[PDB]
Amino acid sequence: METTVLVTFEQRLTTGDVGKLSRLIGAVIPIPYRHHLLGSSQVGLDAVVKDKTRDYSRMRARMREMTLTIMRRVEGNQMILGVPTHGQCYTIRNTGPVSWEKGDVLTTLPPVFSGEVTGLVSVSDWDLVLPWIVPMALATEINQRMMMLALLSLDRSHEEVRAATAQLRVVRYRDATLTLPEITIDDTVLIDMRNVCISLSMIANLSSEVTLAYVRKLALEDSNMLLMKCQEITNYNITPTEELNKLTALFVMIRQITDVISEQPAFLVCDVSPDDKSALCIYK
Amino acid sequence: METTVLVTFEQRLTTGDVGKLSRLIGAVIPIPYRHHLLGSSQVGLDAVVKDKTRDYSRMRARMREMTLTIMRRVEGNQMILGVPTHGQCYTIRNTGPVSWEKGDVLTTLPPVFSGEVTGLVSVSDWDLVLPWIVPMALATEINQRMMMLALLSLDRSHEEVRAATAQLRVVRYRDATLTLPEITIDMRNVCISLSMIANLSSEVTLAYVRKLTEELNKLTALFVMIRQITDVISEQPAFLVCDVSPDDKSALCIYKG
Amino acid sequence: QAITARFFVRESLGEVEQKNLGVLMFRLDTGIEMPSTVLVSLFFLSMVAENVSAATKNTLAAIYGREGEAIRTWLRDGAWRLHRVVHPLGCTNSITPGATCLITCSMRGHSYNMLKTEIYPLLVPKEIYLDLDGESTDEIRFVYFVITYDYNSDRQGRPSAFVVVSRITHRHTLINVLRYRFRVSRFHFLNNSISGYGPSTGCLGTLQRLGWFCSRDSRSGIVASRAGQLSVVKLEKFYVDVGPLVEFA
Amino acid sequence: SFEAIFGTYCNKIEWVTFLGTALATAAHAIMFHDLNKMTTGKMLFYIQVPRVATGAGIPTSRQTTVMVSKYSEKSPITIPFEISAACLTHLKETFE
Amino acid sequence: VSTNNPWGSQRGSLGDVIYNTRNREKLGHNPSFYSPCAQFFTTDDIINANKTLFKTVEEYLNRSICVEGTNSIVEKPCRFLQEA
Amino acid sequence: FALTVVRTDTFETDTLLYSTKASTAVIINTPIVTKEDRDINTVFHVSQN
Repeated sequence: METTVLVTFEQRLTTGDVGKLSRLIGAVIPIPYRHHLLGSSQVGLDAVVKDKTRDYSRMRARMREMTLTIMRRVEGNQMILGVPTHGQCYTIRNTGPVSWEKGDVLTTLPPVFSGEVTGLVSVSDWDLVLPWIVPMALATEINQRMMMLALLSLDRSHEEVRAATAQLRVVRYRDATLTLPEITIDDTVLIDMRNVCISLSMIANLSSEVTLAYVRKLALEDSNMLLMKCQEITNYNITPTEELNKLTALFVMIRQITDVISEQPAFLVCDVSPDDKSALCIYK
Repeated sequence: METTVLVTFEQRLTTGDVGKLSRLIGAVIPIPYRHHLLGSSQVGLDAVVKDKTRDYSRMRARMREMTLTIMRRVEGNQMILGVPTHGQCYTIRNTGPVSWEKGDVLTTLPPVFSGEVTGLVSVSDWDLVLPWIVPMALATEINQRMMMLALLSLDRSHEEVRAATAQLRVVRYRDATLTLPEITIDMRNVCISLSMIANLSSEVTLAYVRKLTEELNKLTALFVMIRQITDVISEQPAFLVCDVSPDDKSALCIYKG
Repeated sequence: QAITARFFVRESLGEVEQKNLGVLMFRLDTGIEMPSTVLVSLFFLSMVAENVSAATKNTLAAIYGREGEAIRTWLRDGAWRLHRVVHPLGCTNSITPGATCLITCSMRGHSYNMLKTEIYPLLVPKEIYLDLDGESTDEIRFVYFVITYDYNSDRQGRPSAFVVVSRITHRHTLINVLRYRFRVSRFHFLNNSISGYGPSTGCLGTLQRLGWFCSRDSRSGIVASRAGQLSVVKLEKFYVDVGPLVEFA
Repeated sequence: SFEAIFGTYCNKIEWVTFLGTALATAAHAIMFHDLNKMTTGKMLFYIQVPRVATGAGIPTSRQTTVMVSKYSEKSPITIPFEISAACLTHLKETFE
Repeated sequence: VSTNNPWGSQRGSLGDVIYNTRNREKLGHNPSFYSPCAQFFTTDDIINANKTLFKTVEEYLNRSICVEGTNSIVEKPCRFLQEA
Repeated sequence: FALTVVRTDTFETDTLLYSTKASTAVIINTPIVTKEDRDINTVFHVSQN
């Protein structure tokens, strides 16, 4: 479609604002249309961070339907959002509150959801809140706990669900403590949780009896620190080709059930600056 | 034209090693990081095959997390490694045993000395073992046969699944075949994860079928194993050949991720 | 800037394409050891996909299913389809009216006649194309190739395939909008999935990116050759980007 | 007319020469035009050894000249340089 | 004196296996939780430091230029196996 | 029990670096300018080996 976006703010930027645009001009914006020229109300997903129902499920789904840019060029009021051509190296400043674990896939974070911060400045009641770039494992965890803390509610009491979210909705990681968004009991969670149930009911048969009894007869052999918690939580066949088809189908089920809680890969980082503020990044 | 990272050698260079490198001008190189420094200790899958406790899943995950690079030239003790960029047309080399056909999707795996050992320019406890550069579905099937070796390998005590592992044991592709190593703690923890998925799939969703903190504990110990087993499947194919040079020394490719 | 590759195509597979350029070509190391390495037309995999109704299926099988029912559909129809065996590479350049067909298939870019006078459209046949479309589209609709089985009898029963064109770029939202209308396939898919206790099946569907195209100049149409007419859909400025084989179930 | 006065400051970065530094007396600078032909980082040193001319019965066995090879050590200086061509077009213009 | 404690004599102890990375990775551990006695209760950074140090000293004295044996200045007494 | 407890501390160290006169000779490439296709920020990669 389009690779170099010109964006005009129709609102008012001052001396402090043209100073503060420089740091955001490191950062990243999703565009709704991928035009050369787009309105600043559309630029960014801040238009629907004020969805009043306010579900991270739909923040997630709309950034899945979005496409990222890289901000550039504080000249006048105009914004050069270079739509990054896939597989090229670009500098990206951080607003995600982590040092990004240099050497990993850095990924899109929809609305932080630990407080509603104003991203750039509040002019004309509009801020520029960008997706925060947190790594792939942290994003997979942050959607994992999203599904988990509503998975408990189908078969357990909702007060016990609240008391267990009181632990497990604060994510424990170095400089990465976040509070999950008072987890949305929703049809959006339902339509994929039912497919999680489908995949687990299918691995209930794609499971070989060898694959059942591997831990159960390795614990009879020796010990491992996984294997103790795995103890807690004639007889066999000689058809390895059908077991290969079992493993193929099982791999499809586990990759499907992982991509349930595993969102899109994004920036693969070339060089993080030594103050950990700017990252040369490839592979959108 | 592109990004270019230099290697300095601690070794006093052998002219035969320089000749083998000048044969391997077109090769591909495993590298941890695109800092412009590279030491010989950093360069190579020597950095993978040094802990003989460790096995093929972490071999593959190290080759995922570590930078895939193309050999360009050698200048005395320094080595020029041009880091490829997605979309450009590059000459690379077939160091693996598998032959290459045109158009094929091309994929990094670590090499295995189980029956098909192929050493290199090694001097002073460092080899330049280059990864097998192998087709995509073949790479996935190598890993599938490895995980079923680590699953079925416990029942060596029975003749039946002993015969099933010996029946597996072997991966055959076009015009180039190879054996496969026996796992009787990377693949062990991999199949600990697989066996937890297999056990708990008949254990955790039975009251979800009828509708569609204990449960969080169980599904946590399910899903983190699910993540750790999914991360070592998606093969991230490095190249995509336009034309193969005959006798399968080299191939002009386009680079992917 | 585009990358193209001269390929061995049999002179008994160079047709159609040679009449009217623009097709997908898949490669495969198949079961017979003497002709193992074969490249494949999109019309040639249409006679393997069940979604092409048997009249149109045997119509293009009457075009060049002579080669199909020689060895090849006995390796695709007869020997059961995997998505592994076939891999998409793009749209043909270099028509090649030579002795042996050497068709220079593109890898990435807008498939073009040389000299920039003619743009090669992608001819996606009708029954594999239309039925998985999303909304009304504007200028950068993306093409995805999805093989979708349905479990009937022989641990898979029947192979079938689709060419889904959608603006929805993302993987998981795209597989969820597949799961919208593929509830039937996952019914009988669950049925033989719970039939296989020890034996196995192999899962439902496999998605991959193929590129994007002009999509407002998109229209359907028809070609005609030996063995008659063939109603297809013409995708004009078809950018090519073969994505990863991403399976769902 | 103006109301508010405006005094600011834009300092000039101090030009530092490598070859004029105290670092330069560790170095021996030699610049090329191109480096394409003479690429191989072999550098020989034909080193003379002074003869001790005492009457110890033996002289030095030769007037010995030892050629010790050394390997070079390359390093690129790759720095980005952005100039606004939307104002460099006014260097193109320079009209009246 | 030979040793200071017979657990510090041999393997199978609280340092020589439990602060060792082999039985530590049997027991599971962490990326960033660095143990300051692990650098000596592993034999790995003993043997690698000794081999790099011995070959770099031998190539200092083959000359009587060499680098990559200078890496012990970062981990300097902890590649000297001395407990700084 | 006695215990020996070990402390990895870390030192921001300033170092001396002495050389001789002609210790290392440098050869400097011509400052080659690298120009790419025209995008709005027309960067030059100016480089010398």
